[PDB]
Amino acid sequence: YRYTGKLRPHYPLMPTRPVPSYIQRPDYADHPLGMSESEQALKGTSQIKLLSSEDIEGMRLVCRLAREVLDVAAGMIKPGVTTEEIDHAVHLACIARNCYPSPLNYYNFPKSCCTSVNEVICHGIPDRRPLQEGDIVNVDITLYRNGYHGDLNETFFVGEVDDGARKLVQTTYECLMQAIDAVKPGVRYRELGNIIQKHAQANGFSVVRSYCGHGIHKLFHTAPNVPHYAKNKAVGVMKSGHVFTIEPMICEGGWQDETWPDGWTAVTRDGKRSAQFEHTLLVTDTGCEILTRRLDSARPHFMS
Ligand SMILES: CO[C@@H](C(=O)NCC(N)=O)[C@H](O)[C@@H](O)[C@H](O)/C=C/C(C)(C)C
Ligand SMILES: [Mn+2]
Ligand SMILES: [Mn+2]
Ligand code: NA
Repeated sequence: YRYTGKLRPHYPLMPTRPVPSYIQRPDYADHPLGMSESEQALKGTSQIKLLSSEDIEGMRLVCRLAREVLDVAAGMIKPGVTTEEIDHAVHLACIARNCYPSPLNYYNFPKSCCTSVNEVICHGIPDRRPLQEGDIVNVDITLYRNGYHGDLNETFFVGEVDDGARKLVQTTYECLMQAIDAVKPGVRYRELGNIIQKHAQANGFSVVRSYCGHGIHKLFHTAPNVPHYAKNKAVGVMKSGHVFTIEPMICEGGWQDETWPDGWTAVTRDGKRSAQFEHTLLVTDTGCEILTRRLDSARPHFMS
C-alpha cells in the first residue's frame, strides 16, 4: 500500500471494548459481520419516514446526549493525546448515558467513534497515534438510545494551526450551515449539494462525492441519501417530520478519495487535508430544528 500523505496507522489496537449488557443494543451489535437486518430489509428504497411525536421525542433525547459526548471529546483535544484515549473516554461517556456507541461493530467497525486526522476524510479508526501540534482532527459521535440513533461531528484544531487549516475548517462549517439554512418543507434533497459545492468552490476547495448525509432514526443509515456535491440526482422532497444528517467533507486539493487496507479509513488521494462537520436535522414548519446543536454556547468548538 502506498500512503497518500504523512499519516500512518499506529497499531496494535486495543481489544474491542465491551458494553455492559444492561445497555440496549442495536440489531447489528451481535451480528458476526455487523450487518443490520433492519437496514438490509429497507435497502433499495427511496421512501422517507414521517416521524411520530414519540419518534421526535426519542430523536431529541439521543441527539442531545450525543452532543454531550462530543463535548467531552472536544475537551480532550491537545498535543500528545492518542485517538484511542479519546475513544475510550467517549465509550465511557456513552455508557454513563445508558447509550450504546452506534459505530461499535457497525459492519465490524472496531471502535466507538471515528477520529479523522488531516488527509483522512472520514471513518478513521482511533489508534495509538498521539495528536500533533498543527493537526486538524474530526471526532464523529453516534449514540443509540431507546431505539434511536443520533449523529454529529466537528473538526477541531490541535494547538496552533496554520492559515490554510483555519480557512478549510471555517469554510467547511459555513458549507454545513448554509445548507441547514435552506432546509424547510418543499425543498428538494438534491438542492443541498448545490449550495455546498457553490460555497466550497468559491473558497478554492472541493467536495467529496463518495460519502453522503443520510436519513437516521431507528436505522443508523436510511433514506434519504443526501449528496453534498452539485447536480446530484438524489430523490426526495423535504417534509415536516423528516430527520436526516448533512455532513459535508471538503478538501484542500481534489475531491478523489481512496480507502486504506483497513477497509475503513478514507483518505484524499492527493494527501491534502479534508475537514467535515455534521448535524442531525428535523424538518419543522419554520425550517428545521438542529437536534445536535449546542445548547449553552454560540459557536462550534474550533471558534474558541
Ligand atoms: C460519511 O460517513 C457517514 C456515512 O457513511 N454516510 C453514508 C454514506 N453512504 O456515505 C456516516 O454516517 C458517519 O457520519 C458515521 O458517523 C460513521 C459511521 C460508521 C460506523 C459507518 C463509520
Ligand atoms: Mn457521523
Ligand atoms: Mn452520519
Ligand atoms: Na481530515
